[PDB]
Amino acid sequence: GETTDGVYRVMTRRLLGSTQVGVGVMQEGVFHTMWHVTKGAALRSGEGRLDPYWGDVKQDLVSYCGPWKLDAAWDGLSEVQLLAVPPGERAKNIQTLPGIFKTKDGDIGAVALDYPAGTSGSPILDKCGRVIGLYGNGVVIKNGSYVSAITQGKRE
Amino acid sequence: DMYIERAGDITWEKDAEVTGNSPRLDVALDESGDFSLVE
Ligand SMILES: CCOC(=O)c1ncoc1CNC(=O)[C@H](Nc1ccc2c(c1)CNC2)c1cc(Cl)cc(C2CC2)c1
Repeated sequence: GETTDGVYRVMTRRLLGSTQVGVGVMQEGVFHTMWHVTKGAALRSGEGRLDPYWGDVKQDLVSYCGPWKLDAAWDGLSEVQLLAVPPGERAKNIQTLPGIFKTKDGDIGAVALDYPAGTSGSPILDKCGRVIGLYGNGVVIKNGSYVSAITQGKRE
Repeated sequence: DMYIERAGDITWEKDAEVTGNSPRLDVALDESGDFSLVE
């Protein structure tokens, strides 16, 4: 199937009509998305099949066709862009200054932008266009709004 | 059954709409990969 680098919608025809369950990144022949989007199931790309290669429920990440390739990190200072790919809507870049998720195991960037659940897996970019993480796993704060972690894998 | 559809190139857009705040939150991450607020 199509292996061109880019952002892709993750769709299903099991429910009513065609439904977008999430988004992902094709880079260096590997498809990267969040574990909760596919639950590790195989994907179809045209007539081709993409088999899972690596996954982890705690990181909430999964790669297909090869090992995780995305290794860019947020610098802790600069604004970033969410390349939001919402269901039924065109890809749209939204620029923001990330906040921080402080944990017992270290700090990670966080983006305070609200999108439908089917947007999970949309990439977060630095000024060079490099993918510093995926948007789509986070928390609901006091007022009811959504704050996502900047989830990044490890390049072995 | 799941399938993928291309949606675009991965590029930074000069003059994109700037929005969202930068909250600093104490959070916990459990074995099921679920985040929670620490208070
Ligand atoms: C489910 C009860 O409510 C919450 O806990 C909750 N509500 C809002 O955010 C959450 C936390 N979860 C997520 O970030 C969520 N995806 C998710 C689903 C399953 C797993 C994981 C992540 C990681 N482990 C397995 C999500 C993402 C986006 Cl863009 C939009 C949404 C709206 C539909 C609420 C949800």
